[PDB]
Amino acid sequence: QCVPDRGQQYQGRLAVTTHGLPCLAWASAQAKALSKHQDFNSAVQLVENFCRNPDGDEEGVWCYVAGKPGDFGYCDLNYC
Amino acid sequence: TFFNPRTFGSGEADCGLRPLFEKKSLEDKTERELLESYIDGRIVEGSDAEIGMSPWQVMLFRKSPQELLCGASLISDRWVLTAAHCLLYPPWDKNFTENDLLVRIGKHSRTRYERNIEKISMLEKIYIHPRYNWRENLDRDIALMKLKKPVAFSDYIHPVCLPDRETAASLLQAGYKGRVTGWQPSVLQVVNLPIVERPVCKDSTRIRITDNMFCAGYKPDGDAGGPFVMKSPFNNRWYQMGIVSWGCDRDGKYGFYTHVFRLKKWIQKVIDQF
Repeated sequence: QCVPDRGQQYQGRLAVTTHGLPCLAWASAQAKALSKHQDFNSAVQLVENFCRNPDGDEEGVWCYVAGKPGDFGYCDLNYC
Repeated sequence: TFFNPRTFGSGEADCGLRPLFEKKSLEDKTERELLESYIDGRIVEGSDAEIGMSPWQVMLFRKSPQELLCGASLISDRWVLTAAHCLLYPPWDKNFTENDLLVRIGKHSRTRYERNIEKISMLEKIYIHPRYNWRENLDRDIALMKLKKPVAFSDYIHPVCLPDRETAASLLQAGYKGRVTGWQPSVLQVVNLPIVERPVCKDSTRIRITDNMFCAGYKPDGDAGGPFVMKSPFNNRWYQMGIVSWGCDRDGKYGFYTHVFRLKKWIQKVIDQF
């Protein structure tokens, strides 16, 4: 089936970006530092290193791939 | 106030009211244009700014050798707003940090030292949006720079206001005009441009446009980091609605700007902390 609401309800386990980069754990120190000043929806569960869309990004789910600004990538999902 | 003076510094309460204009109940020569729409096909080009017309204008310079790098804006007596790509862009091996830069505030002329007018300041720290998307489309192209020491306001140096939800809803609408300033003229150049509908902006480029951007200008046949401002007809204050990101002159030009209100939460969190 197709993923709705641009993945804001996604519970999957996809942990790699569209360009083949492995996702970092949301609980990792570098990830938390990048997330610190952003505005996330507490409803979205940042589990393991699975792709999620906590900020409501129009492009869809994504994940961090490193620890510097801009080090994130979107994940290949099928949206409705 | 939206910000805490303890961390934000002074200036919010009196933001957006220029000492040489609003404070003297005077209007500059072209702000009337922000309310009128010409359809005579007149060429839209940058013209020389009036003295003290954009007191929040900030120039970002490479410390040594001295070289103008980008524009920026003063939002308080110690915080400056600019575009993230002006400081960080990995594809070009660009990664400017606080000690590699300096800012010049209150300037009118780009080429000479303005004694008893301009102020030069060093930076204490730079903050780049964690999800500034340099790998793809420059989404969230925004950065904050904290001054080493507070700058003193004057007739030539004064902070601009940042919009609230209500202000953004009322002013940032297709058709309304905004003003961009930047720097072969020797003085600060000004140009007023109309905001263009998202679908039309989209249609002009292959780059993915986001809700964190907006565009203005005219269809084709820079002052990156600088401000795109609008004057409120409701409180008479100037607000910075955008930051020149990519894409503001007269062949035919669509400029793209960082949607400041969309990123205000981030600004608040950063300042509320350092």
